[PDB]
Amino acid sequence: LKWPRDLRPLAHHDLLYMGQIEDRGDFNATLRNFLVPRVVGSQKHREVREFIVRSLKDLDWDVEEDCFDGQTPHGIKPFCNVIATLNPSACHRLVLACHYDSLLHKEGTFIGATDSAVPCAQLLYLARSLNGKLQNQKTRGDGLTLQLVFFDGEEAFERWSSHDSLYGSRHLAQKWHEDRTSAERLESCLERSEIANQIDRMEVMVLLDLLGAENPRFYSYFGETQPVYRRLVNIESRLNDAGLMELPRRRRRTNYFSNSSTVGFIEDDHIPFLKRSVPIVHIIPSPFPDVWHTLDDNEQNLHHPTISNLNKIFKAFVSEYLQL
Ligand SMILES: COc1ccc(NC(=S)NCCCn2ccnc2)cc1OC
Ligand SMILES: [Zn+2]
Repeated sequence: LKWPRDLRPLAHHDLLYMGQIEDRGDFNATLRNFLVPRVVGSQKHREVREFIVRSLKDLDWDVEEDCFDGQTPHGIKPFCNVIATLNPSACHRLVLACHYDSLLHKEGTFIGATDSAVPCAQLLYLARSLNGKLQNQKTRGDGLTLQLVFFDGEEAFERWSSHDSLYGSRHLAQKWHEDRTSAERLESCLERSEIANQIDRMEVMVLLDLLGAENPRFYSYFGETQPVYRRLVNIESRLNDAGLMELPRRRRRTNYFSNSSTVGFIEDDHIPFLKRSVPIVHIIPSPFPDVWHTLDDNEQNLHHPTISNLNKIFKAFVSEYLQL
C-alpha cells in the first residue's frame, strides 16, 4: 500500500541549503544544556524540562506537558512528557521524538550524551534552525504540521522489564488513544483518513535514540515505513553527491542509512505507539554505541562531524516531508 502522502523529492536548491552548516555554535550551545545528569526526580531534570518548554514556547509553538506519578521499583516517581506542536489544529503530525531522562547508573554519574542528550538537542536545533520556514508552512492550511515529543522515563530504574521502562511513552500512548476526536473537528485531514482518537493524528513517528557516536548504522526496522525510510537513504546519498558531508578523507561517503532492513528487535519509546498502529521510523544505531550505558557516554566521546552530518540529513528530511 502507498504512503498516504505523496512524497515530493526535494529540489536541488533546497537540498543544498539544508545541507549547509554559526550553525555549529548554536547547536553546541543548545547541546550544552542537555549534557548534565538528569535522572527522574532530580532538580537538573526539572531544569532540562523547563529549558525544553521555554525554548519551544519562545518559538511560538504550542507546548503541553503530560505529567503524572507512576509506581517504579524505586517507589513513586514524577514524570512529565513534553509535547510541542507547531500547529495544534492541523489534522496530521509528522512526529519527531526522543527521551530526555538519563539512566540512574549505580556505578556513578551518567551523562547519557548519546542517550539521548544529542537527540534532544537535535530536535530543538531543528525547531530553531527551521523556524522561519516552519512558521511559513503553518500558514498554508494543508493539514500537516510538525510535532516534537520529549518522552520522560524511558529508562528502567532497575532491570529492564515491561513494567520498568517506557513510563512516559506508555502513559502518553494510552492518554492519546483514549482521547476521542474526528476529522470534522480538525483542519484539512487527508481524504482517506480514519481518525477516531489523537493517536490516529500521528502520521509517522520518527524516534531518535543513541545518536552522536561515530559511524552509526541504521536499517529499516518496519516495512510499513519503508517509503519514509527510503527518503532518508536518498537524502543522505544526495548530500554525499553534493560534497556536503564531513568525512575524515576526500572521496569517502557516509553510509549511515543502510539500504536494507534488519531483523532486530529493539524496545524503546515507539513500542506503545506501534501497538496502536502508529507508523514508526526508528533512528537508532545497530550496534549500539560502544559507550552504551557506561560512564563513558559523555561529551568527549561524541563525534562532532557525525552529528553535523546527521543534522543535515534531518533538516533535509523535515524540509522534504513538510515541503518547506
Ligand atoms: C548493547 O546493544 C544492545 C543492547 C540491548 C538491545 N536490546 C534492546 S531490547 N535494547 C533496548 C534499549 C532501550 N534503550 C534505549 C536507550 N536506552 C535504553 C540491543 C542492543 O544492540 C542492538
Ligand atoms: Zn539508555
